[PDB]
Amino acid sequence: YTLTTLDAVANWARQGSFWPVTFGLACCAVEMMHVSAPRYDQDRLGIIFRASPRQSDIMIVAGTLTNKMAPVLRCVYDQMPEPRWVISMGSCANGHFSYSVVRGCDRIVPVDVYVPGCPPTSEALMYGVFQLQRKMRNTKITR
Amino acid sequence: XXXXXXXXXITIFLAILCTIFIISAKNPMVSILYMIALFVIAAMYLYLIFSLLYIMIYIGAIAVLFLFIITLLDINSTTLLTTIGNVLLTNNAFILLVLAIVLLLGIIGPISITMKHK
Amino acid sequence: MIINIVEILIFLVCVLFSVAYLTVAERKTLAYMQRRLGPNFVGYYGLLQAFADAVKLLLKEIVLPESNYIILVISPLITLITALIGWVVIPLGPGITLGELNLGILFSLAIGSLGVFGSLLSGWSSNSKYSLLGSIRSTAQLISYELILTSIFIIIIMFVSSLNITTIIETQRVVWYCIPLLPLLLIFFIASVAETARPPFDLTESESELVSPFVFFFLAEYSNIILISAFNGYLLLGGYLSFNYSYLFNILFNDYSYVSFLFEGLINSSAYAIKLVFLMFSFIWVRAAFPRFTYDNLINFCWIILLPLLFGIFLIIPSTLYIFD
Amino acid sequence: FTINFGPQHPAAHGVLRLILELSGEEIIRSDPHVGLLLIEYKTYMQALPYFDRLDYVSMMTNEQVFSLAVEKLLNVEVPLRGKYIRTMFGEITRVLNHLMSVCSHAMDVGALTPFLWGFEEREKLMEFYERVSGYVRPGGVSQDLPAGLLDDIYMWATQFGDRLDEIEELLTDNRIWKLRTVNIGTVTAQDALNLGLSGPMLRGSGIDIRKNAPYDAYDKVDFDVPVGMNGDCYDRYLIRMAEFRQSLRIIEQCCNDMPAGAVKVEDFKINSPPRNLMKEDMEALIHHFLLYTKGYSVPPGETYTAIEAPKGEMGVYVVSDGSERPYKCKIRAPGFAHLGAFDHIARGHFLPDAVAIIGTMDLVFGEVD
Amino acid sequence: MFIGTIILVLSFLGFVFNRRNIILAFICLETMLLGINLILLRNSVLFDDISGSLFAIVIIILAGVESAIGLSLLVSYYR
Amino acid sequence: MNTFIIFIILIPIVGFALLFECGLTSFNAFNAAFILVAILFLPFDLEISTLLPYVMSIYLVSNYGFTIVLLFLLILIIGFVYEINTNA
Ligand code: SF4
Ligand code: SF4
Ligand code: SF4
Repeated sequence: YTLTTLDAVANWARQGSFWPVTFGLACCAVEMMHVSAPRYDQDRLGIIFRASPRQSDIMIVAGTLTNKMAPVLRCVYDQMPEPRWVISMGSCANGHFSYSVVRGCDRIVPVDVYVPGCPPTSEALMYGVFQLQRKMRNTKITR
Repeated sequence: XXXXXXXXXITIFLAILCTIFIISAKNPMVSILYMIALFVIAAMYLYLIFSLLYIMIYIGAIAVLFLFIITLLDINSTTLLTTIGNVLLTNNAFILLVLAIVLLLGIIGPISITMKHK
Repeated sequence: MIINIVEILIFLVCVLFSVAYLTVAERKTLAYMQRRLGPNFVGYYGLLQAFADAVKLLLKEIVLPESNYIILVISPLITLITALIGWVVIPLGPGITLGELNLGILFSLAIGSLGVFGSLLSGWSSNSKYSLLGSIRSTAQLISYELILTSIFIIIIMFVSSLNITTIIETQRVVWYCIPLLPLLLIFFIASVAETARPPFDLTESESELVSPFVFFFLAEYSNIILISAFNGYLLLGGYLSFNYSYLFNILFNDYSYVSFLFEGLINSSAYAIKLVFLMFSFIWVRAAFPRFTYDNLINFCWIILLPLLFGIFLIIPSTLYIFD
Repeated sequence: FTINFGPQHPAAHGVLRLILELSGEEIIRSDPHVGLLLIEYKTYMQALPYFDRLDYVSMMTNEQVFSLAVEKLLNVEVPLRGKYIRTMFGEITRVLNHLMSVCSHAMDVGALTPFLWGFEEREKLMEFYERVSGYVRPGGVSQDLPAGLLDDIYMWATQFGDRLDEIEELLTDNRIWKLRTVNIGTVTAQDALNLGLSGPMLRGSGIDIRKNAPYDAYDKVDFDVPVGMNGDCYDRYLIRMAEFRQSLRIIEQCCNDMPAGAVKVEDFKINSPPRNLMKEDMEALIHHFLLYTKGYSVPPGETYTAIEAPKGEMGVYVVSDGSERPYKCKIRAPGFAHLGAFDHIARGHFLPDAVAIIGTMDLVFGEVD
Repeated sequence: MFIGTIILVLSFLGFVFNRRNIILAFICLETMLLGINLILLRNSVLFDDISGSLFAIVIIILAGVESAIGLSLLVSYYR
Repeated sequence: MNTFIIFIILIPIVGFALLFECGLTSFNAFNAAFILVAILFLPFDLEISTLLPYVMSIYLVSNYGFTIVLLFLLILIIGFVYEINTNA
């Protein structure tokens, strides 16, 4: 084929222009606020996807998750377009165990990249963003 | 030469089709859009200044109002360029004064029809 | 007609590129005010952000699951045509753009009414749900300030006469901008940010009830910014009009006849770019230092204060022209 | 006509599903519902780091009220330098909470520049959060302050205050921001007392747990009376902006002792502080490991010690049966008084007005529960 | 001339084929006003110089008043 | 054969044109004195648009008759706002 580059030209443009949705729930929401502030102002730039979520492709679940919040998270992914990617920020979403709070967000929405921490720092979420950027580039290999 | 300019009688062929489309159109939403299109067809005929005079008032205000009322009120069921000012401001100055008078009623009328003030 | 088809293309290419690039320019200038930095990673210089954003939405997905799915796609097309047809009547010299129409001023006013018409077709789709009555509030705000621009238009024609944009620029030669209209210039700038979508007034129309065509809506939006910005320029600011009295001195020193060395057409365009870019810049720090209005406060600012004020200005403009003639 | 004000992301992030019955041309009929979001099961020491995760921004001040509530139940609480590291840090985390609240208001109310200017200064406070902690404990504090803590405060103390007058000069001197905030906010004083409001939520009109009956070391340091003319959102913001300057004027007047003094709490039990000589002083290892394994018991009795934090009245109802961990722990928070006061106050305004209410009212999803 | 007359005809027939609608009649009356103007403007150009075009602007003002009046009437109705 | 050709910007636009619901409660307002603002735009827009030909035809006429029209319209904006205002 030789010109296999056209499949990656769209990918390099996708990872640098991607618009993430702020699903701010609790503590991780403001660590993400510090991220989307003077830190992720170069290639992130995406927000406002509540009005949609037909617009924006990357879903960042940042914060805690209640047993009653389950139909809302499921619907956001359903209202999202076909090239949808998911990022799980925070211990509450990753795995905090309660009877009023669900054990994991994986039961609701399948996640591509998981970001650990309580709360994960400005550098912690940013790295998780670059790992998902690498997954969009079709380079997902076992480390 | 210029066969398309001679066959520009297509305006009557388009107007008869456009007006028969305003009646046939189910829901007023399509009928107003077709009224705008019919006025744009008439504007294209005024190329054969009044085109731009019509687009600014008829399409610009009248048609905008026609769409503003249907979306809100549910209702439903199934040397100088042509001047003009030389006569209206000097000779027909009486009509100019009365045209301001007809415009008094134009804004005062709805104010005494849909008010309910205390 | 190869001479005319190449002439339009180079103008359209530069206009569309300038419209797209402003999305990066606004992003970087707002960043400097907020103490942060604009785009850096994209391209090489950080200037390829606009193209990358456009290409991202070209792949995307369909919005098929409908309420006349032809009418919902009709609105972003109608906003694009009015924006581009608006540009064909904005010259900068004797006849820079072919739309040297014998009634140029009205062409801009005929379009400024269609940008309102297309707006109520946008949020119209999908019943009364998701505020159709909220989308109609934006179009009612639109018609209010549309009257202000037309009232300012007639004010400029009251001073210079003739419906030609080229003749409007030619008369303003003595005073650069229309100087006896400095508060009216700020009023037309306040109406410029009000008519088009800039946070003060864009927030009222796009931020309220839970709030492919995205590359269009934002293109026509940014087109409407520069369109009304340059549009303000020929009415007031005075494009082409660079150096005064010291213009003829510099030109006649080393040119002899005129030659194919047409510097005239270059200096003027560079002056007009500065005229609109300074207004475009003014359109950017108003995003930064300004809060938000309420719908009822919008109409109260226009219909109650702005409209009877302008009524007085054009009422005295022929009476003050009656004495000196 | 009824609408659900943002299923998520209403003002900043929220989450709140506010069923506002928006009657003809927006008049508002409030029906909040929401109130979404172990302290008993976990031990007395285990409950403390789990407690601060209510109000994320004022987490250190959220820790302070619970630490004082356990102190009152224990009836043993006298640190000196360990008490100095509470008034300073309590008025540092106060800057943090007041930043988020004012910025969340400004974010939706156009002005995006003060919103980012707020988070920019916050990064300078992160050094005071990471280098010291990694914090407020019932027996004092988690650990000792570093050498580069008191030696470099002037880098923040002088550079901040002038930047506070850049956010203030951008909001208070306005037409757009001023006319709205003056009109909105139905602070009817008597009904506002009946609704159980607190802090900048009730002292806006001119009505304080921080003063008069003060909590540890706050007693000696100077505090000015925040005036507040009218009962509206503009005065509410002015009080928060006056509290901003108040939170800075204290630090300079509280800059005393700090390096070398009282570590945490003096005895064998209630968090052992040897660190270096814990191997030589091994007779306290049976005590040290017991605080982590089983946990020390507390006397039975109903206690409630309300403390005014940056948001408002953060009160802990620590009730123990006699065991290591308390029987029931209740959190009477101002964020729960938000949803309680939303009706009647917002009832009689418009939809875009109903967003600016939250900014002054102060809302945190975690703190609500 | 022949265009405006045919527009007037179809609109007058469309008015008396309303199907209760009400909203259709307002659109029809506006197009009848447009039909009269086009035949007058054609006559104005055929005759030459401003006289007919003056009365054409007069109809444009009266039609605009007629539309604003008739639409406010619908608002008085449907309470 | 044609002049300027605006359709050459319309043709690429035509070419480009060709190429269960959850999360919220809905399905189910009359803003009263809001339609009147639009109803008032039509004559107010007419008022300024009708002035346009008189504005073009200056330095040939006497402005006293030209001023009279505007005075009648000033009495109107006064006859509206002082009577009922914008209706908050
Ligand atoms: S970090 Fe704290 S949270 Fe994780 S295991 Fe250690 S003790 Fe538990
Ligand atoms: S993970 Fe820890 S950090 Fe995020 S919300 Fe949960 S409690 Fe907060
Ligand atoms: S804990 Fe184990 S070793 Fe230590 S005192 Fe008891 S028995 Fe002796």
